[PDB]
Amino acid sequence: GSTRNGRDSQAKRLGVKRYEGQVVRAGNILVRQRGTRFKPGKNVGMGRDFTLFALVDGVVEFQDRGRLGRYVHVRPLA
Amino acid sequence: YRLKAYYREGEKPSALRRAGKLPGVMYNRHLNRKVYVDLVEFDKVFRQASIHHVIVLELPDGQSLPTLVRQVNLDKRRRRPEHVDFFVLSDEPVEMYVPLRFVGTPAGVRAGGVLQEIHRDILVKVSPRNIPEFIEVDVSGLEIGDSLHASDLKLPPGVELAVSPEETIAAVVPPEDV
Amino acid sequence: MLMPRRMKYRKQQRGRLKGATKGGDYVAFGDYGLVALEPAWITAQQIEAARVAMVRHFRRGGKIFIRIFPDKPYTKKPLEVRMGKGKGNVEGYVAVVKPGRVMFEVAGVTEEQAMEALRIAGHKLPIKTKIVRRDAYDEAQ
Amino acid sequence: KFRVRNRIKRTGRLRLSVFRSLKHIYAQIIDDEKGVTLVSASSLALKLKGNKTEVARQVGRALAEKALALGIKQVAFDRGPYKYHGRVKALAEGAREG
RNA sequence: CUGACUGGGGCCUGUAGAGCACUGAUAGGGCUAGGGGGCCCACCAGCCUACCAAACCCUGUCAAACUCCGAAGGGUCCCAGGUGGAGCCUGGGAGUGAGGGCGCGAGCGAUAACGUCCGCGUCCGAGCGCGGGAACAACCGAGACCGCCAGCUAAGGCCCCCAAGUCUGGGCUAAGUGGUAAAGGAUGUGGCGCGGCGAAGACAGCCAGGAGGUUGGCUUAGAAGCAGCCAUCCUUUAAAGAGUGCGUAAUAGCUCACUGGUCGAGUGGCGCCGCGCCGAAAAUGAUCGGGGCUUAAGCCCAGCGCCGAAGCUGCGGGUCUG
RNA sequence: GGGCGGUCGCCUCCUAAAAGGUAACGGAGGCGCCCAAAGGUCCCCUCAGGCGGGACGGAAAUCCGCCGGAGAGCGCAAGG
RNA sequence: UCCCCCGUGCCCAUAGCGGCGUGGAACCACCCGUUCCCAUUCCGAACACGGAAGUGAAACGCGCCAGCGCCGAUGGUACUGGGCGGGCGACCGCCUGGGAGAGUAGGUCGGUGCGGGGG
Ligand SMILES: [Mg+2]
Ligand SMILES: [Mg+2]
Ligand SMILES: [Mg+2]
Ligand SMILES: [Mg+2]
Ligand SMILES: [Mg+2]
Ligand SMILES: [Mg+2]
Ligand SMILES: [Mg+2]
Ligand SMILES: [Mg+2]
Ligand SMILES: [Mg+2]
Ligand SMILES: [Mg+2]
Ligand SMILES: [Mg+2]
Ligand SMILES: [Mg+2]
Ligand SMILES: [Mg+2]
Ligand SMILES: [Mg+2]
Ligand SMILES: [Mg+2]
Ligand SMILES: [Mg+2]
Ligand SMILES: [Mg+2]
Ligand SMILES: [Mg+2]
Ligand SMILES: [Mg+2]
Ligand SMILES: [Mg+2]
Ligand SMILES: [Mg+2]
Ligand SMILES: [Mg+2]
Ligand SMILES: [Mg+2]
Ligand SMILES: [Mg+2]
Ligand SMILES: [Mg+2]
Ligand SMILES: [Mg+2]
Ligand SMILES: [Mg+2]
Ligand SMILES: [Mg+2]
Ligand SMILES: [Mg+2]
Ligand SMILES: [Mg+2]
Repeated sequence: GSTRNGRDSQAKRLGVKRYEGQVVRAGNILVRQRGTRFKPGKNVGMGRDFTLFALVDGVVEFQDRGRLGRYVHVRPLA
Repeated sequence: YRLKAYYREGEKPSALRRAGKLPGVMYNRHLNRKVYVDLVEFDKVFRQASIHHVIVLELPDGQSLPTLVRQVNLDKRRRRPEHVDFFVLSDEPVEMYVPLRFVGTPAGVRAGGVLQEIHRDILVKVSPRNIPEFIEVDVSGLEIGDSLHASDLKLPPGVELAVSPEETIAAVVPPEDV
Repeated sequence: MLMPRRMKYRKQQRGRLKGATKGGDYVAFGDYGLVALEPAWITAQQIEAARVAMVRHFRRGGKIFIRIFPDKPYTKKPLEVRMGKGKGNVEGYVAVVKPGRVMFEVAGVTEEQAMEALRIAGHKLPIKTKIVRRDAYDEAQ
Repeated sequence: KFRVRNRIKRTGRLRLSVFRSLKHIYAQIIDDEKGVTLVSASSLALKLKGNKTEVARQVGRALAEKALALGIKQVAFDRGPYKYHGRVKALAEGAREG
């Protein structure tokens, strides 16, 4: 007659942290993702927990186009 | 048959459908022209003039359009039509759903079922000249166990047959005993 | 009564009752239909009480059609119990219905007998349920 | 539907493509995400020698001197359908160095 | 000049909605791995299953923990507007960490609570200062610096307490509905559309031979139209069934569905729609604030005015900031 | 309301209102570990099922061919 | 300044699936062997090597077929920021913008780069 189950985990708080059209530095996390919802393009590196970040600085761009997954492209400025 | 038409130029029409003037649109290959028809004329002819009959539509340009219905959107807690999609037929074997029916003793009338699966006789495409008004299906002896239709004896006179399937057709169900 | 034999989870929520119909206005099975007009719930006791009131009314012919299925567990706490301490027990599965949805559809019953039978089963439900016949208002092209 | 796809990684952005047919071979050098073939050296387009595995030395010197003639050094090497065995086209000029 | 907010461009989501292709449940119909099994046969040499039923395909569905789909919105970044008790950085100084109401999106509850707990916003708290709602913090308007025997308005009203129309029109309600709530019911009225009939005479009326095979057939006593069965008739006629309700144990009988006239110009079934009636019985004295109100002093669509705050302007005076 | 009962930390899904967060004695479940390979690099292959068969074989052991684009598997509950 | 074929791409099922053609002078594939460099929990099937006497059957390209699959228009609501009201409640109505998912018409069995071979 008691409460069977009333606990819940603390949120790890994932999500897209840098959208496109944003000037970034070398090292900014583009997206905190649980699984690899985004695939690395140019100048994009993954880590341990599928987190991809920028290798250089510039204006970032998404969706080169599909059929393999969503793309992240850190494009440098010239 | 013999229904009037008008024009629409991107109006309000939720405010126009208060006096029994529901909107519409007709086409055969192009010219998606927005019209509105009258509700007691369209409803009164639409009492018996079903999908099989070619409802013709007088237009202020002087043309008589051989149309039919594509869908009647039910008002869904009011039981009314919002918008009816007309379909002009052209020189093309267009698609038709003909409400055929059943005549005869169903299953030996005392030991009879229901024969409720009408389902609008799934599809028959036709030229505009060989289009029918009524095709008859008999139910000569079809008692409870055997003798089902199975669309094998579904050869209509002429044009055309059912295209892909032969599976949806009426059958005999047992009654509700106490 | 009747109940779903398998579920993913036992208890679930209530929600709201808005929306028009989400399907279920065209009859497509029988020649008549008992269509609802007010949003409420349909218990399995309301299903049984309306289903018995057909087969006991008309006999030897006419198949009855039901197009309602209870998948929502009505959750009620026991009597003289304070608030909290989890949800209550499950007593009977209810069925959410929307206005303008056709619930009961008679088959093989005539006009003056189907109006009467749907009139008898109309009083077994807490909803204003009017009666519609077979019209040309199908979804065919 | 056989494919190995060692051409999918592309960390180095400049590769030398190799195709080995059962008659002879031919090779290209592609620039990635642009779609422009810079230089190539093809057997039976220059018809160097009959034996198919003796091609790799002369097309290695030929594609090497045409690569240095076009002024590209930092290149790479694909292994899409084929093992690094048999023909090698080994070179000592250009940054492939294998 | 970056800020709240807004405009022009991208990016993101998986909620509302919708859907079954995925995860499960499912109302039927067809096909039938097979199984109590087999009509029962040298067992495979079957046959229909009115026996059950796997899996598959259609007509149909449901989902916070399902998404092939998928907005309105929100967030973020670039440019522009935005000089505002706007923002940004540092330091000093408190208070708060019992909240509550309302509308929406929700959970628990019982789709109960002026009930509990979140989010989006407002208000009270801290504006119990003001006007309306009779009185009342969160329902509406409005953000009170002070003063004037000045106007215009917001919400709400214009029969009197109570300041302003017994205003001008078109209908509606006979219940004090207004001024207390549901399922259901009823020639209550007013409006729209369909059908039949009709002055080759229509409805309710008053008179009529209101019938012959035929008590059709063991119907278990009894089946004459009338407890309940078959497969449902025909012919005599200027109109009549295997009968509309009684009445009989069954009879008999009374009324008929169907129709002939001397009459008389309209007559029934409906499907919506506005306001109504019953359902509606609690405990000190009753009432919509009260008196009263019926071509209204209620209800629906309008129009011209007026009353109406501490709101705004007319004027004077003080303070604070630039 | 307190006591009795249940819970005290971490993870997964929903509630949770399409950025992030978000409560209840709200619903459904797991954990206090394990792998010298169940790690790194390099090189080969594509799964689970269904159909047609087999010599045993439950309708699942092992083998062949076709269909099968991810319904399998990824140490462990759930999600990606 | 063009057609055919081979590599390598970008569009992300309008590119595939299934059926019907067609091609080897020219590439490519098939084939004949394994003798060595190589390999197989086993085998030259797949990697590797000599070839190349025979072939386009299979696979591979091009062309056709809309049903199989996919994409999918104008209206019309569902829904909803925002504002205004109704119902005792469950929940609805109007205006202003925005605007789906199914379904219907229809479309398709490809479009477009770079470098080579032959005419
Ligand atoms: Mg493949
Ligand atoms: Mg590989
Ligand atoms: Mg290979
Ligand atoms: Mg600015
Ligand atoms: Mg900003
Ligand atoms: Mg904006
Ligand atoms: Mg959802
Ligand atoms: Mg939903
Ligand atoms: Mg947007
Ligand atoms: Mg401030
Ligand atoms: Mg505290
Ligand atoms: Mg607190
Ligand atoms: Mg709170
Ligand atoms: Mg409270
Ligand atoms: Mg409440
Ligand atoms: Mg305040
Ligand atoms: Mg007070
Ligand atoms: Mg007041
Ligand atoms: Mg106040
Ligand atoms: Mg002030
Ligand atoms: Mg005034
Ligand atoms: Mg006065
Ligand atoms: Mg009342
Ligand atoms: Mg008047
Ligand atoms: Mg002021
Ligand atoms: Mg002044
Ligand atoms: Mg979220
Ligand atoms: Mg949100
Ligand atoms: Mg590993
Ligand atoms: Mg209720």
